[PDB]
Amino acid sequence: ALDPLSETKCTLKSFTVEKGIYQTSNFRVQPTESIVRFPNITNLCPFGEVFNATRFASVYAWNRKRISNCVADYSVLYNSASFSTFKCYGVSPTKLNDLCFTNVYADSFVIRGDEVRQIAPGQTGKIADYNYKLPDDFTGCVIAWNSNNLDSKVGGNYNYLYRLFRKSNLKPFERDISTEIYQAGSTPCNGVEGFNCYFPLQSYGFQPTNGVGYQPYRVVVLSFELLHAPATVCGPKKSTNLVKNKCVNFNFNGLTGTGVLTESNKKFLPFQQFGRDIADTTDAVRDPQTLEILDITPCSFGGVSVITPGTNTSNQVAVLYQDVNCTTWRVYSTGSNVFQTRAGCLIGAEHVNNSYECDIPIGAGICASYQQSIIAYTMSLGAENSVAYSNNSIAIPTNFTISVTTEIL
Amino acid sequence: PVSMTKTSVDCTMYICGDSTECSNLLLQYGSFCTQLNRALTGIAVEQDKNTQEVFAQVKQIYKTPPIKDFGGFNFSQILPDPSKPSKRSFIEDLLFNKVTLGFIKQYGDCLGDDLICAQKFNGLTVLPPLLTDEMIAQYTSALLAGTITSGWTFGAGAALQIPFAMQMAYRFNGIGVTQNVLYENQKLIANQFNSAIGKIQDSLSSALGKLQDVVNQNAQALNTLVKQLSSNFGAISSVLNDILSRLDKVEAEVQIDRLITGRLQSLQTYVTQQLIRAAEIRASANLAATKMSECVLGQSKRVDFCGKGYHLMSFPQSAPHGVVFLHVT
Amino acid sequence: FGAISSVLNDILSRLDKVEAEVQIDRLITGRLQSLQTYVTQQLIRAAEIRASANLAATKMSECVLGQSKRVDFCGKGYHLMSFPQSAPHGVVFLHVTYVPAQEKNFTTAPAICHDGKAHFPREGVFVSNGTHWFVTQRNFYEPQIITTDNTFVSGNCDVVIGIVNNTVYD
Amino acid sequence: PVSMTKTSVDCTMYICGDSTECSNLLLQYGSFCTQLNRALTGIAVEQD
Ligand SMILES: CCCCC/C=C\C/C=C\CCCCCCCC(=O)O
Ligand SMILES: *[C@@H]1O[C@H](CO)[C@@H](O)[C@H](O)[C@H]1NC(C)=O
Ligand SMILES: *[C@@H]1O[C@H](CO)[C@@H](O)[C@H](O)[C@H]1NC(C)=O
Ligand SMILES: *[C@@H]1O[C@H](CO)[C@@H](O)[C@H](O)[C@H]1NC(C)=O
Ligand SMILES: *[C@@H]1O[C@H](CO)[C@@H](O)[C@H](O)[C@H]1NC(C)=O
Repeated sequence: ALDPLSETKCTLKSFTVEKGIYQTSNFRVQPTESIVRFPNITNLCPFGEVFNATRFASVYAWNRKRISNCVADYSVLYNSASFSTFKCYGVSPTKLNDLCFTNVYADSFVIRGDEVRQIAPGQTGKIADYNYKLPDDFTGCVIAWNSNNLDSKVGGNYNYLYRLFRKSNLKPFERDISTEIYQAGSTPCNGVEGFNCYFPLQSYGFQPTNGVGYQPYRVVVLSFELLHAPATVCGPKKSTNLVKNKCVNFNFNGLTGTGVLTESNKKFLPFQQFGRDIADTTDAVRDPQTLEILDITPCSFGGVSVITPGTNTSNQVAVLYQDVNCTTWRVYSTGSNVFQTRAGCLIGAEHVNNSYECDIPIGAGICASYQQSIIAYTMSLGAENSVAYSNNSIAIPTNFTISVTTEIL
Repeated sequence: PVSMTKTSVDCTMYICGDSTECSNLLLQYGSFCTQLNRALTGIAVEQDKNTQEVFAQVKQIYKTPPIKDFGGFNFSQILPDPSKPSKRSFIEDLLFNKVTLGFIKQYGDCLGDDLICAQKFNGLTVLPPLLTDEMIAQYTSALLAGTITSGWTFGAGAALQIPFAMQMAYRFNGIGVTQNVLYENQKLIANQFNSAIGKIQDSLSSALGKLQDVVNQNAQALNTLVKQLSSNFGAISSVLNDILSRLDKVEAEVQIDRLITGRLQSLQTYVTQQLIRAAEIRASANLAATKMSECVLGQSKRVDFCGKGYHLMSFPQSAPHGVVFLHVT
Repeated sequence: FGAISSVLNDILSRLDKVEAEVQIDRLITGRLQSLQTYVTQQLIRAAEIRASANLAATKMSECVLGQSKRVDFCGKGYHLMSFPQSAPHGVVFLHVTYVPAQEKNFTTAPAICHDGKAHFPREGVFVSNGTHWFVTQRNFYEPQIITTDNTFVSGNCDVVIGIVNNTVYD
Repeated sequence: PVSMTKTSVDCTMYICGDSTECSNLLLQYGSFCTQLNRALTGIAVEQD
């Protein structure tokens, strides 16, 4: 990465380079600064009303709650809360601080310890078949912690119920709160419980002297989406100003990238935050503070080529920028010689008004050579002869030559 | 057809974009990009050799005379007119304006906003040819003037002038007809020739299909390459920045490797098909050079090679990415 | 190819049967791909070589075992003969050709009128040094005397453009 | 020889059979089947 010649020598894997012209990587431009744009929010999320509550719900009638317009700084849980199980599925935990979440729902219930392994996408069992089921395409997090000091009573607490004896298996995020008599045999239950007709709900005991597997556990399931919509709920990152017409690193509501930001003529419907192109890349974005549409454009663009007379004679080179009209910015350096061919700006070569044959082709009728300096010139097709052609004159030979040539195949 | 389009690919910009993680992950493979570009470079070098082998037979640039005292034959529609910047012919112009479509495209123009900008923003480059259209036209005019002032002599040494009707007499003798026929029906023969050239012009002022097929094929290939970037290849997303924004270093490497593999495969397929097409183009160009040497610089006795009928002469004209032969029989 | 190592023995020395199969499969896939690419490019090159060899055989049959009238096929000029020589992975043809060297200018006419009849050469051209008229062959100045054996008559002298008056002999 | 045999391929029936899961999983790739069949169609047209 010192110069284009060294780029070439690394490409070929040799310290020596032969006469010619070589294509190199394209013209790159590196970002100057970094931009972050999140919404304007002040409230902190209700971590206490959710985690530090008074009574939870039963797994058969599990509770669900919406969360919106809040900052998700969870380090406030470190002083009080100690979780036994925490698992996130469509996201890594080391990234929860630099994202913004879209449709956040919290589900809450109480179960027995040995059943906690059942809160997962597959995991058949009593809890997953009849009480609570997660989908296969789940994006969110599961959290569980012991509560034997609150939900346990000496004589036994009998206020937490689970459903046994269902006819079929539940579907994802479905709830059944029916109290009907379950027919095990073929006898036709007339709404009474005899010997094959069961009440389908049962209770836990939850005594404090029980074993760690028969002790109560409080469970919270958080569900959300990422990077397709306004994303009201956000993290604790701090925002900056807007910078335009400059290559920057940016984070827009959790979406990171690199490029130049400009003003656009597009118009988004209120249920839109991002815009994609044919290749599914993000080309437009709405600002979460000003609400104006910005276009995104890359920074690296344009081909580059190197012209070399050979390292056994010189280390002088010329450089050709194919998409520049220097008559003068996007270049690795300026100098004393600039030509502006039809194949790009040529830097490092002297232009002469003569015409020779082609030694090193460049293009559009331009060739190069080494004289000592490097010269560029329009090449020659040959000489002029101007046959005579009178209407009564003829030329005829008076001698001959025997020629011998070679052809190799 | 005589030539196709030259192309180069920056593989890092196509596969990884402006991401440094993908860039460092891609160094493992490494050799395959160098391989691909070696192949494409070979193709590009072969194209100019094709053009040169067809159009640059003679190295004396013969100028045409200002009298035009031929035996009633009129080559005004095939010879140049010193009036346009394209110092070329009537029929050559008609051909030029019948095929759609190297040059410069600045960043300021593509900034914000076609298909070419999208190609360029992903490392797909089209290179200009070495010989310009003006040079090819010069070559063609030199060949015409040689044929018209000297006959089949400028192809075996130095040009020896001879009157035109005296040359048509030789070319008649060559098909099995005496000279008296020519010298006795000269006027009729010249009028027939002129009306036939006029019919050619009138039918072209209203079939160039293969020269168009070539262009269309190339464009299709490059745009297919661009569109194949919306594929996931068995991964959670097709965008690297989503992956990198919701996943860490260890969990993201899996998906990034999947994407790398797939996009490498795509480029490989592109290069393979280009290799297979360049061979067709090479065969056609070799045939065209054989035809320029045997049908223009001489007189052929092969059947249905230089036309349909008993061959008398031929004239060349240039066309975008090819050549048009006018056979007189 | 997206694996912890490129050496199978490292993998097999630090990983078991179940955890090593993943990485070994990755390596297998990649190396198979490499071989495929090699074979494909060889297939594409063999075709070029075949075309060149067919051309060389055509040239040995048409330029060595005979005499060609095709232009710029067996050399540059008017073909006389050819000789083959062998070379590593190929053949070298030595083409022997005829070239005209020294040109001189003359005056022409398509026919000649003697007694109200037009005469044509039947093997050459009529030329004049300025006073006398000779008949000649085209690729070598060897002038002769215009007679009735090296000419043939066709019609009268009223239709030929460029005809000339002179004397034909016997 | 003057001609060879013409062929067509339905890629879904080869890769996925009569399975709907594989069918829906295969929509991601998508372009490559169209590409293959374009090529084979060219061959078949060239034979005649
Ligand atoms: C007597 C054994 C017969 C086994 C028959 C063969 C295969 C059946 C396989 C597994 C059945 C046992 C599952 C036990 C777990 C119950 C579900 C749960 O509570 O998590
Ligand atoms: C949660 O409530 C407990 C019970 O009093 C208390 O000890 C703890 O400080 C609370 N956590 C918070 C949010 O401070
Ligand atoms: C660059 O811009 C100049 C305007 O001064 C224009 O005349 C020239 O044609 C452009 N260069 C090319 C070859 O595109
Ligand atoms: C050639 O044709 C054009 C137009 O028909 C015109 O120059 C003229 O008729 C011809 N040239 C002559 C007669 O000198
Ligand atoms: C034939 O005549 C032309 C016209 O003057 C002359 O220039 C040319 O040299 C002559 N050719 C030879 C072989 O002398």
